[PDB]
Amino acid sequence: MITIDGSYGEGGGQILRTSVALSTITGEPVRIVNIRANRPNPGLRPQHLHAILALKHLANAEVKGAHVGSRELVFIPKKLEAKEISIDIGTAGSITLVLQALLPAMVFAREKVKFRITGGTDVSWSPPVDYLSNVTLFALEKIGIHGEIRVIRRGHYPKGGGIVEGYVEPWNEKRELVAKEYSRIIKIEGISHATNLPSHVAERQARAAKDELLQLKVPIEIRTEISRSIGPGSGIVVWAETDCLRLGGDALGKKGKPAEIVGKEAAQELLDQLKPGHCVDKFLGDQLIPFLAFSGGVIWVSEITNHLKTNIWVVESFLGRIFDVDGNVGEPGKIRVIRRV
Repeated sequence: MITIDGSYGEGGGQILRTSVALSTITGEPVRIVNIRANRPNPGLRPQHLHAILALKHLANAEVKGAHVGSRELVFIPKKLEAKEISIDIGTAGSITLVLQALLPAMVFAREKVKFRITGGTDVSWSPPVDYLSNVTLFALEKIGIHGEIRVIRRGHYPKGGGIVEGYVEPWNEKRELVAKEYSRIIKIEGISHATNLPSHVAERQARAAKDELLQLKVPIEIRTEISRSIGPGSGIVVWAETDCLRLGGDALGKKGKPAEIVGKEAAQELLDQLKPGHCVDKFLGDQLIPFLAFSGGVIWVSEITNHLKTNIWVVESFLGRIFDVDGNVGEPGKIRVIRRV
């Protein structure tokens, strides 16, 4: 069967998540070894098990080695069938990382797939959920995918308490994405949230981000959201709407980090993403990879990330050579789908 080396490259959870997703899509069983080698705490942790179990449910799969601390996993899918998914990730485990994996699988079911996921909506080392709703879905629509991703309640580190609900439709009509350079920025929009914290936190984040983006000379509208959950947290995402795709930048609130810095950092990230003039930002760059194998097309990315390289590695391990890549990790890049499947 297809065997994936979990120590390849960046060697973390990404290779694990994408591999099971591809197994689920292709129907080909997969063995993953050396799980999370490049980490202080190697092996399967509870967060990874929730993702694995969700996909197992979707694919009626047999699974072996799916235990906390395990370094090796075998996943044998059966037919993919639209089921209602409920996932309670522990504490502030990232909803968006689970969702990034689930999305490409779910759109290959024959009927609408609804989901509810609890955990962290806005945690470090992953995209904020508002990025998925407003940037990722916007891009997926271009290739024929339709869905919703809604924040019912925010969850931050460490307490969690987040609730996300949504659905995707079956990907029946696939079309290619051709997204090289953008021509112009049309407008900036964003969402600045504060949870169990004073409303001035959301305001000051939004104001600082806006100030930092005035230089682009386009309208800027950053909505504020003040909400309730089981712990304090804040964050902001801003996105540039271009003639092609949206590019995004984000930052998370942190105890002892003033709200102005958080807002400025999100703006600076967006500015960094926009700099090369390429259509696809660094986050969307990895997220698109599993879909592009099936839609076809070409994307130019502001920055090639390890996750993008990891995703290509996995998809090609399942499907043969698919992608031509021009550029090194950390540089702007060009990704062409040579052969659509």
